[PDB]
Amino acid sequence: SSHKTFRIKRFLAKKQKQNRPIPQWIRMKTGNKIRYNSKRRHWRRTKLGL
Amino acid sequence: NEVVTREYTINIHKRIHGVGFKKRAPRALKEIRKFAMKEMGTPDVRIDTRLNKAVWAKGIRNVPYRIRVRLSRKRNEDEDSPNKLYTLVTYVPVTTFKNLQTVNVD
Amino acid sequence: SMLRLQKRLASSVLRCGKKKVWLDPNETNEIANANSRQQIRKLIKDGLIIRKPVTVHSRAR
Amino acid sequence: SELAGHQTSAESWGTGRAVARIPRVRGGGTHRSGQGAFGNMCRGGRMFAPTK
Amino acid sequence: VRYSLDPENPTKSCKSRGSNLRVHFKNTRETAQAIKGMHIRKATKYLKDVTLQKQCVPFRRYNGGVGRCAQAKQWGWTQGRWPKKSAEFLLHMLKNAESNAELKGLDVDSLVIEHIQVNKAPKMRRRTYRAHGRINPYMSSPCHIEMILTEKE
Amino acid sequence: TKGTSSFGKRRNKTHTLCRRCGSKAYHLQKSTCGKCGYPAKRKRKYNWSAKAKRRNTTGTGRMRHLKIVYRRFRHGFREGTTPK
Amino acid sequence: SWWPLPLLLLLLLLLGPAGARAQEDE
RNA sequence: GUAGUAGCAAAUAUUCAAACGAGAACUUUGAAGGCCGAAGUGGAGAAGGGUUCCAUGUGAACAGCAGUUGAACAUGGGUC
Ligand SMILES: O=C(c1ccc(-n2nnc3cccnc32)cc1)N(c1ncccc1Cl)[C@@H]1CCCNC1
Ligand SMILES: [Mg+2]
Ligand SMILES: [Mg+2]
Ligand SMILES: [Mg+2]
Ligand SMILES: [Mg+2]
Ligand SMILES: [Mg+2]
Ligand SMILES: [Mg+2]
Ligand SMILES: [Mg+2]
Ligand SMILES: [Mg+2]
Ligand SMILES: [Mg+2]
Ligand SMILES: [Mg+2]
Ligand SMILES: [Mg+2]
Ligand SMILES: [Mg+2]
Ligand SMILES: [Mg+2]
Ligand SMILES: [Mg+2]
Ligand SMILES: [Mg+2]
Ligand SMILES: [Mg+2]
Ligand SMILES: [Mg+2]
Ligand SMILES: [Mg+2]
Ligand SMILES: [Zn+2]
Repeated sequence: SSHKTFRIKRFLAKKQKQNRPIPQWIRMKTGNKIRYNSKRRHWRRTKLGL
Repeated sequence: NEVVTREYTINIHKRIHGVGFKKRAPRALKEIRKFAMKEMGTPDVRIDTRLNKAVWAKGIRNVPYRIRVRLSRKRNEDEDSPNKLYTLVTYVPVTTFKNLQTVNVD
Repeated sequence: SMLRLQKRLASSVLRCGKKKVWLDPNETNEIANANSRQQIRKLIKDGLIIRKPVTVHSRAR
Repeated sequence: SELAGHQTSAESWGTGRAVARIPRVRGGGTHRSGQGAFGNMCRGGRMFAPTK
Repeated sequence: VRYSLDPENPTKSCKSRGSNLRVHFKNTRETAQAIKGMHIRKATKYLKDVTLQKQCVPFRRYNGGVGRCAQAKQWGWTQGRWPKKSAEFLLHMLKNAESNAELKGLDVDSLVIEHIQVNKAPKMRRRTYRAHGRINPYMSSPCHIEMILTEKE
Repeated sequence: TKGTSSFGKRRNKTHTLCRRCGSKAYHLQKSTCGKCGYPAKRKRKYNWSAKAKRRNTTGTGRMRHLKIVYRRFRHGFREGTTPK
Repeated sequence: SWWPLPLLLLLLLLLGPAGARAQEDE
């Protein structure tokens, strides 16, 4: 919305934190069956919508 | 082996007949590739950008009726085509098309 | 072999539109060597990218 | 069982659609929405006379 | 791996295989029967011509709505078509099968194609948009390819 | 035009992030919250939606202080330190 | 290496019924 | 099964050559032929979208053909 308030920029800050893939060393641990990030979000398809 | 060079006039007014207006002038160049392929035997035909400007200089639906072209046959190298030979069509100007005929010119 | 960066970047430097700003496809790698406005401002002032002056719309008719 | 054989909430569509008259859960998006709700013969339905 | 019809002179026959390759199944089946039994010199030479549209591939079992063509008179049939991408990938496996014939040390120009199987793969799913806001699926049909090549003794 | 070509007119947000439960439910045009009732004193829960109690009663947060009250009760709220 | 994309939940929606209502027999 | 079937038909349009590349009807440049024609297919914002902006890299997905491309994926930047 291109000029905004600070509560939204804290909310939007955390959603870009979430939005990065899986490193290749957690995948090779012991006690693991995670293959990818299922909470991955792409902005064309799935909005967060606050 | 053969490196000949001939000079042709091609009656475009009959080789385009009934091709629609927005499709007219590309078939002029499809036909010259069909013309240059057959006249020399070789398949590979590269026409000059000078030849392109001469066809297209009156729009896509008003092509000049006959074009004195020049057919040259050359050859390709340097990790080459599977062909040995190809064609380089170039545009030689002449005003009027009477008494001219297909004269093999070095 | 991808000059879309140098396409846009001259237009901000010449302060004119994108549709015009061109000559020399022959020195392709000579342009693609460059990646900055400093770099491309040398390349304007020695003759790889020219202004291509304005299409004519005479009022003589 | 005692409860929560059907925690869910559903009503049935009825006539004008070709499905059936089992209750169908209400909503969309989550792909259980539209499926068969409580009863015997459904996935995640309660059992027949839930044992007491 | 395992093949249908593991061969009967197995040291004197080289083999090749393909799995999960994005083409159409029904097109790749009919071109396999055109291949089957042809010498590998002619197997090279036939599949150049399908991509050049000079020589057809008859559609024998999956025939629904294929138009007639001129070149099915080589096959005793009416309906032919000229699949590029079936021929592109099926010419690929023959060079891979040539490559295995090189390593084992055969006489690679006595090789006929004994057995060639093409069978459907786990199909990948996409979606497109019909009227009234109803999704209908829109899915691939890749196929697995096997082949056995046996010398004509 | 009852449907699609009047959904393009959806532009202003009514519900907004509130500060007590924080669930995009704060009706700006009234200044109240539909989930936990912000300007009121008391946390909105009712007995007709059992799952809503299940979504926001205790046990689902951390209980980051109320846990160690249960830990201290195992010894009866000691106030000394240790032996050496 | 990347997880397979799409395959999102549907969400079928209501559509017109009984074709073109038109005129009932009477 | 229907099935390699319907179908990929709204708004005038492509062409020739050249480079990189396993690989070019679409990517890039260059020339021609064009249309939006100043109530614009242009230049900038409010709302809303939230990294989409920029750069580089790959070509299994995805882009309803293809791709050597991208508002894709991966990495790194930028909002005084
Ligand atoms: O599009 C439709 C339309 C036509 C037929 C169906 N039906 N009926 N039973 C059906 C079963 C399967 C598929 N379709 C079906 C649905 C809609 N229209 C329409 N026509 C006449 C009456 C009502 C309507 Cl809504 C609009 C109206 C205005 C002009 N433009 C077209
Ligand atoms: Mg949202
Ligand atoms: Mg209940
Ligand atoms: Mg159950
Ligand atoms: Mg047909
Ligand atoms: Mg559609
Ligand atoms: Mg819709
Ligand atoms: Mg209206
Ligand atoms: Mg207060
Ligand atoms: Mg068809
Ligand atoms: Mg038809
Ligand atoms: Mg080239
Ligand atoms: Mg190349
Ligand atoms: Mg007009
Ligand atoms: Mg505008
Ligand atoms: Mg960009
Ligand atoms: Mg690359
Ligand atoms: Mg595609
Ligand atoms: Mg991304
Ligand atoms: Zn609240």
